[PDB]
Amino acid sequence: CPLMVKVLDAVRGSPAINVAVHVFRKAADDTWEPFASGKTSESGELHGLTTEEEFVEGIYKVEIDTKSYWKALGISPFHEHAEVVFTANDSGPRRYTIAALLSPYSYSTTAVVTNP
Amino acid sequence: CPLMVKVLDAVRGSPAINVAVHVFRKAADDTWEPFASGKTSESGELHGLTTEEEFVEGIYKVEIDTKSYWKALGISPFHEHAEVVFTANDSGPRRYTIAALLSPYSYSTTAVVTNP
Amino acid sequence: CPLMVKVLDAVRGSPAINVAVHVFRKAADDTWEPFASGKTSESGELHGLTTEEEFVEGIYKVEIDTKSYWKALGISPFHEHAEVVFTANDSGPRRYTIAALLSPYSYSTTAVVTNP
Amino acid sequence: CPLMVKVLDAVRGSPAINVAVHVFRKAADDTWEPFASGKTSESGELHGLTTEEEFVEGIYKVEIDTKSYWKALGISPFHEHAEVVFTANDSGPRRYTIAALLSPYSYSTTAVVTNP
Ligand SMILES: C[C@@H](CON=C1c2ccccc2-c2ccccc21)C(=O)O
Ligand SMILES: C[C@@H](CON=C1c2ccccc2-c2ccccc21)C(=O)O
Repeated sequence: CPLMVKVLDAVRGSPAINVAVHVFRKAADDTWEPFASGKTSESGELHGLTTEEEFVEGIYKVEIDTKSYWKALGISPFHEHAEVVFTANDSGPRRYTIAALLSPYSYSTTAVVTNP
Repeated sequence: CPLMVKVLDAVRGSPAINVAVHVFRKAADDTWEPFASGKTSESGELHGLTTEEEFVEGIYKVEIDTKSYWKALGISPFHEHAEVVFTANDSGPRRYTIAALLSPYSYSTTAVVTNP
Repeated sequence: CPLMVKVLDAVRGSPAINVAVHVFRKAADDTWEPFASGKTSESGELHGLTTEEEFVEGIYKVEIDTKSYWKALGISPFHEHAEVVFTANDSGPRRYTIAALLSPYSYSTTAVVTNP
Repeated sequence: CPLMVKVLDAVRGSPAINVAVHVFRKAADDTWEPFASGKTSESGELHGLTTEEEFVEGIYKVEIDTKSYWKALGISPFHEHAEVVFTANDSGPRRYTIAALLSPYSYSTTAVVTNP
């Protein structure tokens, strides 16, 4: 599993559950092509987005649908999404964990990158 | 006046100076239209992006060009840029300050929405 | 002038107003001696804590009383307070701005060290 | 395991390994008594600090020795430590994960609290 997304709620001190996540990959014509998507689990994590084989070098965007998450909790947040844009595997395969920490008017995102 | 961007460097404990910032507005066909841009000052701030007249309700994206900032410092970064996407709302406070705190493998962004 | 504290609320996207802040200096017997204190202003800032003359090299602690802030808002918090401990250094820039970004179950703190 | 500490390096996008961690518990006379200590593993995590039985209600302080971590990497950071102070188990036993994200002039800390 070369790509994992983990989402935390800084208001409740909990995983952010059932958060929609969309991954895109930049095409040769510089447009964003759909790559993978899913929803975070009870642990706030989304596994199984891609495989080593599919996850080639490129520029990827992970869009985390934070607005819908907050609205379902009765909160009107500032951001539409949290977006994480990065070049992947440009020095060979790596394992990426994209973590996002959410508040209604602020988010943090951190990448933990390991060499298999 | 209605939109300010402030950028800080968490590695050096300093304003992030000479960071390119691009603002876009979402068009009717869901594309991103260039709206305003500039570079952060010696205080890490970018003022004068827009006017009350022009900054109407709609969806905006602020891209902060973090990769070029870290590359200039000789520090290997993760993200292509930091991306802040939000809906401007006339019902709320009149000033939007988008603050970004930068590290090579992590960034946070906070919206401070106030009435001058 | 040499020490400022700025506090922001990540839930409301606002300055954190009326937050108690206590500054201590480490004594020779390793105890914490009260040094200065105040409450954040309507801009979330606390100025005038100390003077260049008094702010000599040594170890300082800034405690930000976050629990009482969240309790006033009716929001259940995790931390008793946010605590920032550092050594003041004459070799470096002359102004220390301690910034704290607050959520109920998370806080960050950043030092911006500059020359006015 | 009711208490876990996890530490990440925001400069390298990696676990923070071999970081010293000291836990204290406030005594009846309002002094900080040593409670547990250890060092983070290769995964940046510290497990086994305490047991359900020992980890009674109280006010706890987790001190993470971040300065020594950065200095060993050749960096002179701002903070002496990252300190996390919280009341634990005051509504019955909980499981606490204390996470800290480190940069030379900034740190974040987040608590994830679960009901067993
Ligand atoms: C000018 C803005 C504040 O900008 N937001 C900041 C801000 C936001 C997130 C993390 C740190 C900071 C910070 C540090 C020093 C000075 C300002 C800020 C306001 O007061 O509304
Ligand atoms: C990528 C990380 C996964 O955990 N990352 C966390 C993580 C990352 C950024 C901010 C907070 C957290 C956090 C809080 C509680 C438990 C875990 C985390 C790893 O295992 O190395």
